[PDB]
Amino acid sequence: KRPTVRPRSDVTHKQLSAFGEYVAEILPKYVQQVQVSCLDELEICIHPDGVIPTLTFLRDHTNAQFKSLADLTAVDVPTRQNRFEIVYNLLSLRFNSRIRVKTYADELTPIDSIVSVHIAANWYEREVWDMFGVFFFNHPDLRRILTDYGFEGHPFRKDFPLTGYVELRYDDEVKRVVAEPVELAQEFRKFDLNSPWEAFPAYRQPP
Amino acid sequence: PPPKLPVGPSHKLSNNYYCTRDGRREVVPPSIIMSSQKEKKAVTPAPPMKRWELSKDQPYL
Amino acid sequence: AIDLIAQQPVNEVEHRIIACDGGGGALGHPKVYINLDKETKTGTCGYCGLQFKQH
Amino acid sequence: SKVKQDMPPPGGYGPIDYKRNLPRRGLSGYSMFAVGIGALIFGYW
Amino acid sequence: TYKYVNKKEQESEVDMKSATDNAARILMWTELIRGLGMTLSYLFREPATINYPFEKGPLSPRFRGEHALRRYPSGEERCIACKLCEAICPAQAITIEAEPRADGSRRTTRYDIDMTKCIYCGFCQEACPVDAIVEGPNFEFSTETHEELLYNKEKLLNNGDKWEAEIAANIQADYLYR
Amino acid sequence: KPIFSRDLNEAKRRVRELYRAWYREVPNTVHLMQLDITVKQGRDKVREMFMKNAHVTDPRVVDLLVIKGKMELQETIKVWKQRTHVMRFFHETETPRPKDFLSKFYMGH
Amino acid sequence: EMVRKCDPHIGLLHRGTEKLIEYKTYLQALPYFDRLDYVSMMCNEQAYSIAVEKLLNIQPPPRAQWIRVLFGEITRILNHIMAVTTHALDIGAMTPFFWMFEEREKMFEFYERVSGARMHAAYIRPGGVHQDLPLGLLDDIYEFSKNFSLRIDEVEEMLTNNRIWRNRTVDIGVVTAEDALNYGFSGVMLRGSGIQWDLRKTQPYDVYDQVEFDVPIGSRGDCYDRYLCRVEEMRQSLRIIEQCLNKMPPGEIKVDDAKVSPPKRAEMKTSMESLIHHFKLYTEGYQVPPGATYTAIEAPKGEFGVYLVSDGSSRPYRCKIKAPGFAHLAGLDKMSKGHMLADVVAIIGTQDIVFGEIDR
Amino acid sequence: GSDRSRFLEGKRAVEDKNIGPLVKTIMTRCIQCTRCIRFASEIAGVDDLGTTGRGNDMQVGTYIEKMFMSELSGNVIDICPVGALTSKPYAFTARPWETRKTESIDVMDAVGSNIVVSTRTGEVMRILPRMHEDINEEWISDKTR
Amino acid sequence: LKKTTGLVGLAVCDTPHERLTILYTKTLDILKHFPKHAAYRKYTEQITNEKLDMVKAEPDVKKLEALLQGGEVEEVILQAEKELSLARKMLKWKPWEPLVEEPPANQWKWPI
Ligand SMILES: CCCCCCCCCCCCCCCCCC(=O)OC[C@H](COP(=O)(O)OCCN)OC(=O)CCCCCCCCCCCCCCCCC
Ligand code: SF4
Ligand code: SF4
Ligand code: SF4
Ligand code: SF4
Ligand SMILES: [Zn+2]
Repeated sequence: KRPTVRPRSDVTHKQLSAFGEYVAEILPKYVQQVQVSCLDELEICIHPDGVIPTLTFLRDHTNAQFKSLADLTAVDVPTRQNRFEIVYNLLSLRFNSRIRVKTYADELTPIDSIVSVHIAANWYEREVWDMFGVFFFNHPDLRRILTDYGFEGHPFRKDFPLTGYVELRYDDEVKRVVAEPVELAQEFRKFDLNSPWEAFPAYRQPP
Repeated sequence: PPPKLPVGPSHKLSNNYYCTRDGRREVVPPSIIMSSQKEKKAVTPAPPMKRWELSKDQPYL
Repeated sequence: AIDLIAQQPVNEVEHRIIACDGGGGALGHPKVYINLDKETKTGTCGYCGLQFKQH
Repeated sequence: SKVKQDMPPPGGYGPIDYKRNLPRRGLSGYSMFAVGIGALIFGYW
Repeated sequence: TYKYVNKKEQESEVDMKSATDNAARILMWTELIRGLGMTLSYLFREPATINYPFEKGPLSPRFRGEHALRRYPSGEERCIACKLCEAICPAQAITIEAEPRADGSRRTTRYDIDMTKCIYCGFCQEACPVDAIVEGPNFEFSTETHEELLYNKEKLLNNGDKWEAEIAANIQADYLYR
Repeated sequence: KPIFSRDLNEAKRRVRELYRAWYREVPNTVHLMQLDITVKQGRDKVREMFMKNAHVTDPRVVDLLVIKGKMELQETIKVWKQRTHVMRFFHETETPRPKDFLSKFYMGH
Repeated sequence: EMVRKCDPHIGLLHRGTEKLIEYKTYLQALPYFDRLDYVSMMCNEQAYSIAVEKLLNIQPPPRAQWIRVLFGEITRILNHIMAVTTHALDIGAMTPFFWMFEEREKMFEFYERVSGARMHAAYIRPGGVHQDLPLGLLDDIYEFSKNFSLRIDEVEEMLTNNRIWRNRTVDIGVVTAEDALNYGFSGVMLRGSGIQWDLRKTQPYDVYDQVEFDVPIGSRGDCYDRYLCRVEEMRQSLRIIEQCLNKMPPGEIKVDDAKVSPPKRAEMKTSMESLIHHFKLYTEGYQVPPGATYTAIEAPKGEFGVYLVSDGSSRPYRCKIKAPGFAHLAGLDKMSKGHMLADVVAIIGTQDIVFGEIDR
Repeated sequence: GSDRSRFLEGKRAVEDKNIGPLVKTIMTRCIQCTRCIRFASEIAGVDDLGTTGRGNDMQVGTYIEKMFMSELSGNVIDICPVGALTSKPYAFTARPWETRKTESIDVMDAVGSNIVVSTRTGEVMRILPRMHEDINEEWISDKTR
Repeated sequence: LKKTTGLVGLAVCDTPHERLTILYTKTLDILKHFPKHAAYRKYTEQITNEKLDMVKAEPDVKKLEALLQGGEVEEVILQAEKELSLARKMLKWKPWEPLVEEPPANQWKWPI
């Protein structure tokens, strides 16, 4: 057809939409939204209270045996009222398909811990707490996992500066690796490379 | 030896308008199905995966 | 640099406009055409600085 | 000037051996023990 | 398509010959002897090492190494302050400060590459529209002092002068692919 | 929609428990880490760190602070954090930068 | 000397790649991916390329697809050599490491000949590949492949049936199938214990759906089974390389959309529009349409994935990297229950963990 | 725009007139849009610039050798879309991605003209109009710029 | 009788038909206590009745597995147990209720 345009299929789109209605009506209490992307990836957005019910159902229900958790990502959009967006990616081997379950959280609004459901989350949620700062209830052992032992901050927050508030060096006076306020040599050079023109007119929001 | 490399499909002087092959501009927004803003049969995410067929090249190693 | 672009010839081209590459062909600089209608000076190629005259 | 680009040879490359070739050695067993027993008896005597 | 890698199949086959073979295997250390034989076989094979200082290994024309700034045959720095090299360098190692010349020409007055920040990626040499910045064949430029790894326009141009021949050859032999 | 403690009155109990724990731990740290500080210095620094967050009034933020402090105490009990990290609280290499305008006008801005 | 608890402390090699990427265009972020799993480079950058192509709604050209699969198999061989040989070196056996690193060096020579770098090539780029294979590289790959089988067979004659190796691995790190799935394992951490899963088969990408290759599966679920699985995977990689070499097609190597991939230098030097495209691509970069995706590949270790969120700018909005080994090193404790320090040292190897990817 | 070039001929070339110390005139890279002429005739009322000839060889410039100086002369650089008219001082002293862009006010003129004073790592590189409808209205003085 | 199941830790079941009938009947019993309108009740009853009918229909274990579409009959049994437990939990989670609280203004909006 077209050499430089990805091949387009509709069977998977249809099956994923049908399963979207499936889940949407099997869990009315929690599901707030459902969508299927042009990439054909099912995306169910649910109330945070419903993470445990939704994922337990998605793991156990015979028609949906989502027995693997690919990842527990978090995104940070600072304008919306709840900055943090938790994204549980799921895999089902029996039906050879993936799903995405999303919810929202704030600096002071924990999300239940799915460690009971998938033990694979034990470290993913620790990472989310370490970086974005979303607290998780009933996590068996919640700690920092990727940051410094005495670290103060939440690096993946958008507002957090890239280079942090502290740098380390060896001070031959005290004979220790001390911590000092950061002082770069050539500060990070941002670039203004956003063109004045709008590229993709499907997303032009009207007033 | 000095190579001479082939050209791509869109090395055409006619019928080569970019609007007829712009893959980027075909990305529509996601298709909502159920939204708070706005007897049936059981359905699976997709047809169940068949069973893998044991190979014949060297069946048992 | 300056002395080495100072020490060279001023090339002749019989046409009104002359194309410039770096001189390597496809190993030089993007082709640019310099117009040699001014007669009080010589056309200087922006990329490589070579100078052209009309005769 | 035709195109001269990296290509497999006409007719394709030769077949490749990509499978285990660990052989099975011929050594018996009764022989293995008989050699030892013969040596032991000789040394004993 | 799957193949079992270690599934035990038929078990009832017990024989006197099989049993004496198994006992010989256990007692005589047959498989261990076989491994020892393999090691000896290697002992009697030509070594794969190379006397490095007087015998450097092969490198292709695409090899990315110490940077250099090229010149035109007339002797002029190709650097026209594109600035694309600085814009594309993922690690932000290039620093350019350019000013108009006394000849009404565009040139660079501060061209610095921090070779302790460069990732040797080739994005500069491929985003240079006049083939000024290149990554020459050299791969031995270790220095004792850090400050000697912060390069400048001069050091780059002297590297270009030194390696112009090999840079020229590699570009000549590769430009068709690029 | 409280984190753990419903009210500030409930939260201060947890805060005081955390302080009890840190006070009881300081001797053990100073001894088993071979820090060159007096146990009094350690306890005073614990007090100072607690006081640094005294202004907070929101029950949920008090709870979050308690959680972070309890994690830090765990990190020190388990001796995961080393001396190089524990001493970082003391700011022993810092030279207090002046505060009055007459002098800051003189060092930069 | 019995291990009663394992508490893997990581983060000692975390350098905030996920946040750094958010500040760099889509082309300027590719080199990071070559460093996330420094053992298997081209597979990581293949994951990135497939994700960005998915968002761009463009398709790589056929020759680029075949080249990417070929070099992905070479990278899989590199990863399996590293895993097996370092595992053996830590367990005790040392000669196979030296034996096989010569072939690793030869594969590095191929890497360099094609990309100009012995690792961290950055060869695979969203759109296809940076440059076409230099003439003769297929011939050299054939010469290497036709012989690699004998070298792997020598390593096997060393390790496969040795009683010491069998005693040192067998019935160690035994993980049940359900427990593995729940723990989130992937790749051989799954196929070793009988689970019939392999993304290259189940959800093909590139041209993995045109080459026949078997997927080894283990029955016991222990270290010895997984070592056998890795060796068989190397053999199947040789199979796939043979097929790719025989079916390498002619044509372009990068998507012929000059608004995504750079135009050829001659075109840049003699075309106005091509020069504009070069300028903007290497300054601003492409503008990826808004969206989100989670691309997954069967990286030589497991299931390397990228969750990429784009807001229509030329820089990604969020790039979570799902590293295969994260869940594995999480499940270390479960695997190590009731084992000695030596058994644990063995167990860590089977995971085949690179902390570049673990830390991201 | 398209992705490729089907133009397989040579390109037009033009002479670079002298217009003064302020506005360098690399005229070959002119799209001949007459924004410069319209500004000269309307905003500044100087009536210097104009279009000569007909067809491709049409040239936008003073067909004598006048120097188009005005209190508003410098704005031609801003209005011209493609880099035909450029600033003699700011030649090749920076690139738009590099530079920082901070808004301020002009004090050189008593008018009150608003300004953007773009700087690139400690050095102010250029001064450019900042649109204020009432005061400036996208135009500043040559002195200020 | 199957000597082994490929999966590690999942052991062979001697009485697969009996175990399956038992589990499916238990699921169908626990479902009765859901509200008759529950989408979960409707769908799970359809599913369970289908599989129960297949088990009753086919004696041979190989053909039963092929009909069921679940790899090993032991895996299918395990899944039946999981479904039963899921029903037990659903009875208390009452997912059939209306939405708990609608999302904020543009919580699920993108690109922002
Ligand atoms: C006539 C009337 C009287 C007749 C009398 C007849 C007597 C017959 C006696 C035959 C027995 C010979 C003695 C053999 C001793 C070996 C003991 C043995 O059976 O092997 C044990 C062990 C194998 O391991 P494993 O599989 O665990 O065995 C137990 C299985 N449940 O084996 C091992 O320990 C191997 C692990 C250690 C490997 C060490 C590396 C050695 C490398 C090879 C050395 C070869 C040269 C040795 C000779 C040196 C001479 C100076
Ligand atoms: S290195 Fe190349 S692109 Fe960069 S300023 Fe010099 S000539 Fe221009
Ligand atoms: S090779 Fe890459 S990192 Fe190094 S200077 Fe060039 S663009 Fe920058
Ligand atoms: S404004 Fe610029 S592009 Fe337009 S006609 Fe004048 S010089 Fe040419
Ligand atoms: S940047 Fe614009 S005005 Fe300048 S040469 Fe390119 S196309 Fe012409
Ligand atoms: Zn020139």
